[PDB]
This record gives sequence, structure tokens and C-alpha cells, in this order.
Amino acid sequence: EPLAIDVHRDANCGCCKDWIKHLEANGFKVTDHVEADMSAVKSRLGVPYSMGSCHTGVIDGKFVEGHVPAADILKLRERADLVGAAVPGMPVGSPGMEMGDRQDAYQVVGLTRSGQASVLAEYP
Ligand SMILES: [Cu+2]
Ligand SMILES: [Cu+2]
Ligand SMILES: [Cu+2]
Ligand SMILES: [Cu+2]
Ligand SMILES: [Zn+2]
Ligand SMILES: [Zn+2]
Ligand SMILES: [Zn+2]
Ligand SMILES: [Zn+2]
Ligand SMILES: [Zn+2]
Ligand SMILES: [Zn+2]
Repeated sequence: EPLAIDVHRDANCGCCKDWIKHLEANGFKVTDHVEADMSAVKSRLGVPYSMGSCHTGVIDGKFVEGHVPAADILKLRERADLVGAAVPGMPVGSPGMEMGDRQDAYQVVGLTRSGQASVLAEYP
């Protein structure tokens, strides 16, 4: 099939739409909607409490929380031990949150079912 991701996103959030455009430019087929019950979406997918962000994607059963770069979504897909990856919050400089030369340091955090956190990528 075409590579595809479904995105549940915060209402009135411009960065989520920009992140979707970066994914599309990376070849992802994206479907999305503004979310009515984001607590339900995140808790059903197993996104940890303080790892939430402004949108939640779902690809091949695994969650993509926040402004995860496309290349790290591909790494998520090929790690059988991981059920999701998160960039908590909204760090400036992450894809869809970019605003000039500046960047909040951030990590893409992979998560196992056992609750283990495994860093997929670090950005200065
Ligand atoms: Cu955002
Ligand atoms: Cu944002
Ligand atoms: Cu947004
Ligand atoms: Cu978002
Ligand atoms: Zn939804
Ligand atoms: Zn689009
Ligand atoms: Zn679209
Ligand atoms: Zn859309
Ligand atoms: Zn690979
Ligand atoms: Zn952008």
C-alpha cells in the first residue's frame, strides 16, 4: 500500500498543519481531522501523561506524538520493540515548528510496551 498516517490534531493549531505538509513532502499519505476527545485518543494509544503534544498520528498501529521528523517515523516503523515515538511539547525548530535559526534541544523518545523509553534521535 501507499505509506499512510492518520493524524488527530488540536483545534486551531497551525504547527500541526505544517508538520502534515512536511510529511506529505516526504511521501506520506496523510489523513487528518481536528480532534473532539484528545484525552481519549492519547490514553487509548498509550501515550504517557507528560509526553503529550499538540497532535497524535497513527501509523501501522504505532503512535507518533508531536513533531517527530519523517526519518524518525521510518525508524519507529522498523523497531519491533517500539509501540510509539514522542516529541513531547512543541520544541521550536522541530519539523512544523520551525521559526528561523533557533531550536529548542529535543529528543524523539521511543516507547516499548513494558514502558521502557529508548531515545531514537537527539537534536541540539
Ligand atoms: Cu504543533
Ligand atoms: Cu506548536
Ligand atoms: Cu499544531
Ligand atoms: Cu500538533
Ligand atoms: Zn481523532
Ligand atoms: Zn494536505
Ligand atoms: Zn489533506
Ligand atoms: Zn487535512
Ligand atoms: Zn532503516
Ligand atoms: Zn514547515
